[PDB]
Order: sequence, then C-alpha cells, then structure tokens
Amino acid sequence: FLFYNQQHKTRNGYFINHDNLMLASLEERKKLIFYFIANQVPEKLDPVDRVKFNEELSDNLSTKARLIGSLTGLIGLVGFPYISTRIYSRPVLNIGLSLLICPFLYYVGNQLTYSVWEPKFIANNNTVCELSKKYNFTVFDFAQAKKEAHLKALRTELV
Amino acid sequence: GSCLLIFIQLVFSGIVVLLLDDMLNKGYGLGSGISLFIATNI
Amino acid sequence: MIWKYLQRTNRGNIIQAGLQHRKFENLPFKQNFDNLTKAYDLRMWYISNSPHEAKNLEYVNELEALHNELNYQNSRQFLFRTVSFLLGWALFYQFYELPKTYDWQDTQEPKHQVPAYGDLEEGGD
Amino acid sequence: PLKFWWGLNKFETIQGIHSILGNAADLVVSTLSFIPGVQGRNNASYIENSIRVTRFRGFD
Amino acid sequence: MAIRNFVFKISNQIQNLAAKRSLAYLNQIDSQSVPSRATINMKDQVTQMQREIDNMANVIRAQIPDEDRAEFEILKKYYVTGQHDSLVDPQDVLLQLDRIQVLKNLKMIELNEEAYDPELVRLEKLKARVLLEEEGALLEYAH
Amino acid sequence: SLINSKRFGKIFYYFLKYYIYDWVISRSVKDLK
Amino acid sequence: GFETVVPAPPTRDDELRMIKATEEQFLQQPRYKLYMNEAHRIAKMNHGDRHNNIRAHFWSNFALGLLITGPIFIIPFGKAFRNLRSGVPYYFRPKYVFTQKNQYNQDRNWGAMKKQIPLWLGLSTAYAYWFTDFSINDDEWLEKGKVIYPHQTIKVL
Amino acid sequence: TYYSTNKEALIQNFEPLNRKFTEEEVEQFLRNEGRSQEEKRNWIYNPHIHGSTEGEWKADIHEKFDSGKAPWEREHVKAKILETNKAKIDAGEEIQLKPFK
Amino acid sequence: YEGLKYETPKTFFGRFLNQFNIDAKLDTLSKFYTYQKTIRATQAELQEDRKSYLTNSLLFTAVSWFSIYQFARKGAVLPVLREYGRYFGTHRLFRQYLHTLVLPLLYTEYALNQKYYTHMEHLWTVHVNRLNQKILEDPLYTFYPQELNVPKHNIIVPTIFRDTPQ
Amino acid sequence: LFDFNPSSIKFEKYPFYYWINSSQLTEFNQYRKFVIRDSIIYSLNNYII
Amino acid sequence: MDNNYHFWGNGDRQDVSLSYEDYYSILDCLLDEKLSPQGLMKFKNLHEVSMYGVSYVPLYCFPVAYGISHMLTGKVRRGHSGYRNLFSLMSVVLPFTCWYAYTTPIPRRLYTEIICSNNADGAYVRNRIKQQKPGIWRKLSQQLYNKNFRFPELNQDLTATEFPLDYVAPHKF
Repeated sequence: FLFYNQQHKTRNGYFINHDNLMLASLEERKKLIFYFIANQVPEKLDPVDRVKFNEELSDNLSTKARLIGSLTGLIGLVGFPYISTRIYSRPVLNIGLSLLICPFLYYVGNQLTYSVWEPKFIANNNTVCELSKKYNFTVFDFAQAKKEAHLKALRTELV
Repeated sequence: GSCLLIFIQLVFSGIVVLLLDDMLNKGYGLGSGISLFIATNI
Repeated sequence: MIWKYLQRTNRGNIIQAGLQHRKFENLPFKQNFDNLTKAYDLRMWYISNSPHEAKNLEYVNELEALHNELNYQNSRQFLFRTVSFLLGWALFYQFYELPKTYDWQDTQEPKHQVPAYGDLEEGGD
Repeated sequence: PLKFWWGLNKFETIQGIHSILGNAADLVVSTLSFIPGVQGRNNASYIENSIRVTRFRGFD
Repeated sequence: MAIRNFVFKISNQIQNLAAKRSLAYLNQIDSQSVPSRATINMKDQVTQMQREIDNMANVIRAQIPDEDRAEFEILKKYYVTGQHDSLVDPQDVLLQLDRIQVLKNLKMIELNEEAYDPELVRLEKLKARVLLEEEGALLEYAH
Repeated sequence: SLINSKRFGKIFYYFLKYYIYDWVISRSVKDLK
Repeated sequence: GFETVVPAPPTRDDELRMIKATEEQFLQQPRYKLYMNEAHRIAKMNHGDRHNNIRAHFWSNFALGLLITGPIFIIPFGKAFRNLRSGVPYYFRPKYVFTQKNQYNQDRNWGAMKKQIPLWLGLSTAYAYWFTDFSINDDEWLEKGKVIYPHQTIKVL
Repeated sequence: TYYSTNKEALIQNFEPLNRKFTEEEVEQFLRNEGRSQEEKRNWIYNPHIHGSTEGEWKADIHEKFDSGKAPWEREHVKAKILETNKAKIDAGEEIQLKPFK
Repeated sequence: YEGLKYETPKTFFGRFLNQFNIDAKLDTLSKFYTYQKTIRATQAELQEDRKSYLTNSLLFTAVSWFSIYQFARKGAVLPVLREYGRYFGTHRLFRQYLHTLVLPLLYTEYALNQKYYTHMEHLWTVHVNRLNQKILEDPLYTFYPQELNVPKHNIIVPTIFRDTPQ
Repeated sequence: LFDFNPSSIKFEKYPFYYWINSSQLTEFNQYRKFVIRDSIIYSLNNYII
Repeated sequence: MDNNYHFWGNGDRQDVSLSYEDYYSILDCLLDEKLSPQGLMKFKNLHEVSMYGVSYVPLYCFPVAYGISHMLTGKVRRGHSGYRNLFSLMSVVLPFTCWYAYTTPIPRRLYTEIICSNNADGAYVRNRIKQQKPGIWRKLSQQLYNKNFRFPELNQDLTATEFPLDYVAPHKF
C-alpha cells in the first residue's frame, strides 16, 4: 500500500522461506540459505566476503536492475514536451506526467530483470557456490537470519 | 489473527508475534489518522 | 439492486412454455422414432389442455396407434442394442486375458484338510 | 513518493503481468542461448523454478 | 464418392444454417417474425445509445457556465468523431482549446479588474499570444 | 537466410538491440558500462 | 521417550490442595452437559466443545449453501422442465395414480420440485462439507485422548 | 506512550546476531528435543553411551538443561565464537553472543 | 573403467542416432554379464519380439503383395500414389509393392527401438556406473551354469548328545 | 484419461522371471520360511542357465 | 481450494495414486510386526478411509451405470415398467463401471506417506511391494519416478550399480 515501502519484499531473495529449503538438495539448500543471509543480513559474513558478494551481486542483479530501469524510464521520455502548444505551455503538467510514467517504467523494468536473472544468479554463480561452501550455513542460521531481516525491515519502517 | 499467522509464517513464535503485531497495528492506525488529518486540511 | 435479479422471478418460470417451433420445421422424410415421438407428444399435450372433445377423441385414437408404432420402433432398438451388447461382452471376454493369478489361500485349510485333532474328535481321555 | 508501484505488487493482475514478462524474456534468452556468455534457462534445476514461482508467494 | 457426398450434405446443411443466421430478418419464414424483430430491436438499442450520449451533453450544456459552453462543445466533438479521424490533429485541437481559454481570460479581464497597468499588460500579452496583428515588439516597447 | 539478416537489423529499432545487449550482458563486462 | 522425575507421595497439605482443586473443577460443569464422572470426562467435554463449535459452522455454511444454491443451480435446472426434448411443452406422465392436474402448471411445477428439492439439499450439503473446516477436532495420531484430571487444570494456593 | 517506549527500546537495543551459530550451539539446539516442559526430565546415566563419570556427566547435564544457561553463555563456546569470527572482530565489529528477543 | 562418464543423449537428433546402437550395447552386455537374469530376460524378450514383429511384417507384406497382384490382374489398382512417379517414372504398382514391403519393416524397427531404448539405456548406465566404480565382480542376480556352481555338502554329522550338567 | 499413465509392458518370455528371491535389493524382510523358496528359485534359475 | 487439506484421507492431484485393488493387494503382502507404531497408525487411518471409500464407490458409479443401462434398452423411459430390463442390465453394467472405478488410481495423502516416507517404514513397504508384487511395483515405480521421487527401490534408478529387476518402460529422461 501507499503507507509503507514494499520494494524490498520481492527483491534480493527476501521471499525465500522454509518452503524453498524443504524441497531443495543439500547443496541447493546451502546456496539458498547463503543467498538469503548475504542479501538480507550481511553482518553474518566477514567484511571481505561481504565486499565480494556485493561486487558479484551488483554487476549481475543490483546495478543491472538499476540500469534496466533507467533505460525503461528513458523509453517513456520520447517527447518531454508531451502536452505543449505555442499559446500555452504545461511545465507542471509535463513534470507530473514524467513523475507518473518514468517511475512506473523503472519499476516494471527492475522487477523484470529481477524476475529473469535472480534465479540464474542463485543457481549458476561460482562466487555464491564458493562462499556457501566456505560458510556452510544451517537451518538454524536461516531461521535466525529470517527473524533478523524481518526485525530490520520493521526498524526501517519505524525510523 | 491473520497477521499472527503471517508473522508465524516468517520465523517467529506466537508470543513474539503479538509484541510485533501490536506495533504494526499502532503504526498503521497512526498513518490513517495522518491521512485523515490531511484530508480535512485539503 | 439485489432484489432485481434475486427476488424478481423470471417470466419463463411462471407462464406455461410455448411450442418450440424450431423442432417441427425441418423434419426428416421418415416415420422414425423422433417423428413418432413428436407426434405422440403433440397429441398428448393437446388432449391434456384442450376443452374440445371431438379433437380430443380423434387424438386419443391416433395416440393409441402411435403407441403401437413406437413400441415397434423400441423393439427394433432393444434388439439391435442388446444383441450388440451381448456380442461385445462375449468378444471382450474372448480377447481379454483373464487374470488367473489370484491367491488360493481360501481353498486351503490345513487344520481341516488334515484334521489336527485326529483321534481326539471322538471322546477320548 | 516515487516508489509506490512497488507496493502495487499485491494485486494478482500485476503479478500475472510480471510473470508474463519474465517468461517472455526467458524465452528470448533461451532462443539467444547460442551466443556465448549467456547462461540461458534450465528447467531441470529446482532453484530456478522455486525462485520463479515463489517470488510473490506470501506477499503482504 | 460416398464420403464426398456425405461431406457435401454436411456442407449444404451448414451453409443453409449460416444463411439463415445472417438473413433471417429479411423473410417471414420463421413463425411470428421473431428474428427480424430482434435485429430491429438491436437498431433501436443502438439508436437509443447514441441519443443517450447526445442527451447527456444537453444536460451538461445547461449546467456549465455560459462562458464554458464552446469549450465543452469542442471536447464533445472530439469525443464523438474527432478521435476516430486520423486526419484531425489533437495538437491543433489542444491549440484551439488554449486559444479559447486565452479569450475567456481576456473576457475575465473585462469584469472590472480595476488594475491600471496590469490591464494594458495582460491585454498586450493576450493579443500577442494568440498571434494577432499586434506585434510582440509593440508590447516590448510598451513595457 | 538473406531475408532474415535484413529484417533482423533493419525492421527492429536500434534501441532494442542496445536494450537486448545491455539487459543480457552483465554490468562488469559490458562495453559501454 | 524419556521419563520425568516422580515426586514423593503428597503430604496432607498437598492432598487437601488436590481435593480443593478437584471440587472447584467439579463446580464448573454446566448442569445441561450430561457427562458422567470418569477419567476421560474432561477430555470428552473438551472434545464435545470442539465438536459443537464445528457443528455451528457447518450449519451456518449449510444455510449459506442453500442461498448460494438457490438462484445459481436449482432455478436454472428448473429451466429444463419447460419443454420436452421433442419441443412440446411439459405434460403429465402418470405412473400409477392418474392425478387431476387441474391447476395451471401443477404437473410441471410438481415435477420440477420433485427433482429440485433433493438437488437443492444435496448441493447445500456438498457446499457445507466442502467449505466448513473440521481442523480443530481432527487428530490424525489420536493424541488428544489422553486423560486430563481436574486437579491438573486448576492451581490452588 | 507504550508505542513510543517500545519503538525506542527496539531501536536502541536491537542488533543482528553478527555471527554464525557454532557447532556446539547447533548440537544443543538439536538436543533441545530432550528438554521437557512443565515437568523436569529424569536424567539417567549410562556409561556406555554417555562416557565420562556419573558425577561429571550429571554436572554437565545440569549446566546444559536444568540450569537454563544458554549455549552462548559457556566459556568454551564463547572462546570458539571469539576465535572462529576473529575476522569480524578485526576492523572494529563486536560480536553479539545472545540473539535478540 | 578409467573414469569416463556415460551421458544419455538429450537432443532429439542424438536420441535418433543413438537408437541404432541398442542391439550393439546388448551384445556387449551379453559378453560382460552372460548369466545375469535381467540381461538374459532382455535378450530373450528382444529375440522373441523381433521374431514376432518380423513374422507379422512379412505376413502383412505377403498379403499386400497378393492383394495388389490379384486385383491388378483385373485392372483394379488402388489409387494410393501418383501414376507414373515424378523423377524416375516408376509406376504406381511398383511403388505400392516397394512401400508395402519397406514401410512395415521401418515401422517394426521403430517399434522395437521404442520398446527397448530406455531399458537398454538403463542397462548401459548401470554397466558404466559399475565400471567407473571399478566393480568387475559379477552382479547380484547371476546364476552360473552347472560347471561353475559349488556342490552342496551332503554329509552333515550332528554333534554328540551329552547331558546338560545344569 | 488426460495425464501420464504407467505402462503395463513386462517381460513375458523368460521363465520364473518374477519369482524374485531375497537380496540386498529386497532387504530380507520377507516371510521367514520363504528361504526354501529362495533355494527353489535359485535352482530353477540354474536349470534355464 | 478446499478447507480440509489437512485431512489424511484427502489429497491433491500430484499425490501418490493407488487404486483400491492395488491397495488391497499391497495390504496382502505386509506384516504388522515389521512396522513402527507410527506406520501402523498410518495404515489404520488408511483402513478406515478406504472402508468408507469402497462402500461408497458403487454409489458414485450408479448414475453412469443407470444411463448406460437406459441407453441399452432404447430411447423409451418406461419408469416402473421397464424396471426388470433396466435392473438386469444394471446388474451387468454397474459391475463394469465399478471395475473401471476400482482399477482407477486415486491420490491420497496417506498413499503418499505410506509409500514415499523416508524412514524405515517407507523402505520396508517399498521393498515388500518390490519383491512380492512385481507388477504393482512396476506401475508404482513409474508413477513415483514421474513425480520426482528418487528412491533406490525404483526401477528407473540411474545411480544404481545393480541392474533393474523388471522391464523399464520408456520415459522422458
């Protein structure tokens, strides 16, 4: 809804829960748990591993999503004047139309590139597999990380 | 009730959810008053 | 609102249904079961709802004739369908590979086939 | 502010639109998998399917 | 040949049914002239719909201020036939609406604004805005 | 073969080819970045 | 399947507290609930309560089902008794008794009702069983038959 | 004022666990099925399955289960936590022992 | 035996090319596990199915050729194909004979390959797995002939009975 | 009617093919006195080589 | 969909499907001593659900048998007067429809728990069906492999070093 911000709900593996882990293999369960923990609770990792995971995520999901959203928003700006005539100009109306269109197209493109590339990044990335083997998180770690992520989202909403 | 099940779906227990559930209800109600106050002004 | 399509009963549910003229326009050039049934239904409905006794009695005679003819048509249908059913039944069991691999424990009662209480069934102690 | 279309995700129609777009993009990638450097889509992996079908599961 | 004859019998019945569906309203073959009425009924509905729209405009034409009527008419026309015609420019429709709005503001100036200098300023600006005979340099020198 | 090459490069807008390359190729290895 | 520590046999004060708890729990039984004094009584009573809860829901749904099965299914079903398959309007076919169907649509309406009321009740029962939830009383492993004693329910002093 | 006080308490006194659960903590969690609620468990000592001696085993069991002391409150567990996560100890990050509740 | 991995083909073209190795694979199995019950049963069933399908195809071909010849003697040629071919000008009679001889055989081969392709893939996968694990021992359900079996020792002498002291 | 249906094709030529005797593939949890049966099966499968 | 997905006698489309004939045959080759008290509980719940189900199946098939028997007599409905032919044809046809129903697998949570459980009871049941009911296990192994179940007892087991004990029907790898 309008009251709260929900851009984090369906991005960065926030939707992973125990149902994703019950049916997964041991290695796949480890990969999913590590991905959720690294995206949501980076404090559980060493700083070097945090930097490596951020670099691997940015060039694949985060910054790519930002760029795709920017391009899709630029698609909605073929003509910036939009409604405009010699007799009257509509600067405020055109600004409002841009603020209504470009954020929408940005959201659509960002959600698309997350819906396409995130599963492949989780399942077909060497850095994620190597760091998952390095850390080897358990189900208890995933439960604690889920609690911490929800509490951090609540705190961000509070502030 | 519904929020209790939703928050228990996330890793939580029935006792802990009630403390967390109350805060969200209080926060949402405060926003509703702020929206109601904004409507009266404009 | 809700009462318009929840409480206001439709017209068709109240008045008597009219004759479906679509089903009497293009009839096959045959005295088949369909045409005989249509004639029988027409005359039965007429005698059920007509104050005219002369036409009613004419239709009664014609209805008896139609009953006989429909009995003949139904006899043909019964013969063909039931003979086909019996032949298909026989052919199916002729080609079906009957499972003869069922358990035979029910036929065997070792305590009874060889009486376990032998020499004791007659009173002896 | 600018970010409320993200909050619009709760409607099942928007989720269906996103699913249609994602599946179309997956088809485009799969048809373009002959070019080196693109992984493509694998239907025999549990992780990919689980991420695809449970993205909007349990949304609140 | 038997298969072809059976196929042609089916085709003949299908074509007779198709011509009956698309031409039942012309003839009175059907009892009580039912289907014809249906098509006539359709026309009535269609006519009513269009009339309904027009009547709505009449209502709006009687409740808006007298100064707005022309504007509404323009919009009304663009809702009826202007949009469906590809040779009509929405840019020019918007320009005409802007010109009418400028004229309305100019008439509003004549409602005893009682502003000594702003009267001349706004009159010159509106004269040069709708591209009248008055030059922009004329008001530029006037300022 | 010849027709497919002409239609693929001419009918489709140049921005879509830019969009396809940008969207498929990762940020780090992208030429334009 | 471990075991818990067995406390020593209670002293007179503990026995008196147990008696007080049992009699207080005895006082709580409504007089219109006729459950005899037995080990399983409390358990049975709990079961009964849950059962009653389910019952209420069921009947509500049943009533609701009737409403929802009124105009959606049964009335359109009754639209099928207007004419026969030959196009002739519905007329009475008597089985043994040649009843006089003098009233307007007595034959058609009575046949429609005979084939609609059972259909109405059947669809309503199907709706009630489909939509009501029996989860509160369902016990797959039958773990809820354990004996609960009255002094274990109430804490005294 | 309850909402304001609870919000302040949550914001001030909430930190992520900042560490991976140790092997001992996970083993204790897996053995928490042996904990009994509303009635103490009768701990019986079998030397062929528990090892050690009866006194030492019973002392360890009392420490682990009956005393209610958490796994992160054990000295060897704390040493393991401070050893296995020394990389996070460096660069000025302090490890949180007890998860927030 | 040195660690090579056998992967079942996934492409349609790969599967179509691979279905011609089926019989070959069986021969290899018949030389590795000759007395394995599953291998022997597969051999027997494949042989009997080949014989039955070949006999049925030959009977169909004989009936078709007999019918075509007998009806063509009276000028009744079934209008199934074009009259005088397209490239070599062969006649409809000759092409009907050729088709009624060949197409039943192709269908028989296709059906035989379809029945045993997955079964032979499983057998070969098991063979390759137990070679990769360096298991050259005979499989479980291997029943050797008489000369390779161990005779059962008949002479079993019960121990001397003695009274229990307790 | 409209989904995957298991096939009924089997080995219908090899004698006593479905008289399966105990092995590590069957976990030896059968009827106790079936050991005799196993012997018989063994002997039978040595008769057909 | 339904509000009673928790019920053990219920099931969804992708649960293990066993016909009543298969269920009774499977029961014919098991021992209660070899099952843990939880497995016995599963079998007892399945027993009560299945006794009610076998009682009810002819009621399910009665409309179809009635229609087929009516269509065999002809296009005349002699209610109360064609009862003799109708019910002779019924006593013939209703067994056939019940044959089709009882040979039709139906999915159940108890079916998918008894067969596909990963504890010792599931392995015992799977191996017992594999050895004593080769045909039933052939069909059941095909069904389980199609449902992404990976057990050693399946004929379609690509990780095994021992040859399959039956004919492996064609399937998509």
